[PDB]
Amino acid sequence: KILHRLLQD
Amino acid sequence: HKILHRLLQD
Amino acid sequence: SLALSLTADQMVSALLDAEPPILYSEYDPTRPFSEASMMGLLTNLADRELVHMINWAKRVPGFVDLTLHDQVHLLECAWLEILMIGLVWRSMEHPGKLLFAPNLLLDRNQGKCVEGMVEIFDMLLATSSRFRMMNLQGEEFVCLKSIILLNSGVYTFEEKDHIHRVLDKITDTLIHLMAKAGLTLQQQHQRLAQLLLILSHIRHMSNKGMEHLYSMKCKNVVPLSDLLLEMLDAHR
Amino acid sequence: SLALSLTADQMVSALLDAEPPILYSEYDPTRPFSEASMMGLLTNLADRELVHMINWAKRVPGFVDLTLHDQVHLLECAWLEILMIGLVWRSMEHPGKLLFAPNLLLDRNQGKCVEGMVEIFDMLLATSSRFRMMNLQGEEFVCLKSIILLNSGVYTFLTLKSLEEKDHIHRVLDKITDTLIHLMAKAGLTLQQQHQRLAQLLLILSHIRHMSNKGMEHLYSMKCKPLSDLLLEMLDAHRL
Ligand SMILES: Cc1cc(O)ccc1-c1ccc(-c2ccc(O)cc2C)s1
Ligand SMILES: Cc1cc(O)ccc1-c1ccc(-c2ccc(O)cc2C)s1
Repeated sequence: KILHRLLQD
Repeated sequence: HKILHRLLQD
Repeated sequence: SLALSLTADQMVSALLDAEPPILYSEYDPTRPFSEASMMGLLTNLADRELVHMINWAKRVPGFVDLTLHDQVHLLECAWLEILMIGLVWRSMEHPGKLLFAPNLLLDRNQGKCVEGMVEIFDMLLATSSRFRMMNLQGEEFVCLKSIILLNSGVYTFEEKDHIHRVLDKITDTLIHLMAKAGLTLQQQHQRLAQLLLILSHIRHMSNKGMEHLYSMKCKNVVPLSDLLLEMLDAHR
Repeated sequence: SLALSLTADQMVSALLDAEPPILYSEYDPTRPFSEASMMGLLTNLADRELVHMINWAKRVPGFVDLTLHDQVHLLECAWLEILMIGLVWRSMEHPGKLLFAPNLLLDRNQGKCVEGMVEIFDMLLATSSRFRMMNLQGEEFVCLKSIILLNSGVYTFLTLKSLEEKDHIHRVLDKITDTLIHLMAKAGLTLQQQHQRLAQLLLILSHIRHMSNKGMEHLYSMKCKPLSDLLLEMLDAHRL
């Protein structure tokens, strides 16, 4: 999910 | 009026 | 208003006395559960509890001081929250189950037939376990139930100021209870915050429940009393 | 665990420093607007704030210590609540108006254009008026906002080694309560006044949950019949 990606980076 | 209103009004 | 003149102890005593009874379900153990029959039992039960709620509300200090129009609003807003906190309270000593009634004690599997019921069920169980983990006391519970009644509709409106000073009086009472229980001063303010933050989740549960109810009412799953219809309509 | 060792003054400091920036709208002389147009500004705005909210969340003491799955669940549950309390906060000194952006200051009549928005509008205004009447302080607002992030989703977790997470979130939550009380004692309030004010602040959170519930309902109503991919994902989480 996009949220996953934003949280990671 | 509303049944609630009557029930309260009582 | 004698509500404001009440002491913490008088506050608690008034609220404990005003408590509604635990009602029984029309549960018939000869037939197997359907969505319609389960919703029937639930809504029949809620309907009878509502009458007791309306009469309990009039016994909550300060409530009587409001206009009929404001009493209607507050109850219209809080009724499901209030049914839910009660349910969660009486289910505390029943881990994994919800005691809708002494003869209607369900686990999450028994609600699968019903639209949205397992979702709400899981949320209710979580709250029950949380009250259990926190060791919620009866005196605290009735304070919580009264706060919900007075708070949930006050923003969707003097009278509004009258409500707030009653609420403040209930905060004093909650703290008083916590001191009496020998909690430290820091523990008191921490517990107060914990209890009130759970109200946000009860609000959440009510709203999600309301939406499932409306869906089912619009799909004619179960005949709803006219009272329930109007409470349900109140939430558009 | 870093966040639990923080002092009350350091918590405030940490939170004030974590604060996201105030984005502007892309409203322009295009005057005026239709149902579609006004809706576009609101969602574009919220979409852009979402990126900043995520980086703000990472800086909320204790948040980083949680699994990526739990961080995700928290933001998914809380995002609209967090946006809303932000809105009402910056709308405090603008009675009768909602300040979505320094260049987007709407009164309730403009909210009529866009259906069902009125009712949400009125609730946001009443919340803003309440904050105004309480003379809500900035340091109190950042505590409240963090509380929302940590609280709103914690009960929709769960067994196993997940209880470790919930317990950590509650320890941090207690810390923030300590921090609110601290701010109130500092402000000179008596003990009785502190507890009362704490209660008043937290009860407003129930109303904020209610607004997010309704708003989320309407937002979903409107996407059924152009929201960013992120927004859509944040929205799907509230519909199983
Ligand atoms: C709200 C709801 C949603 C569903 O999807 C399925 C069932 C329900 C419920 C109907 C009545 C409920 C109920 C009834 C009595 C009571 O003392 C407490 C509650 C909570 S819950
Ligand atoms: C929730 C909602 C419902 C509708 O029917 C129509 C629009 C909305 C909104 C979309 C974005 C909103 C918004 C935007 C920016 C912001 O800083 C805070 C908020 C709250 S509200």
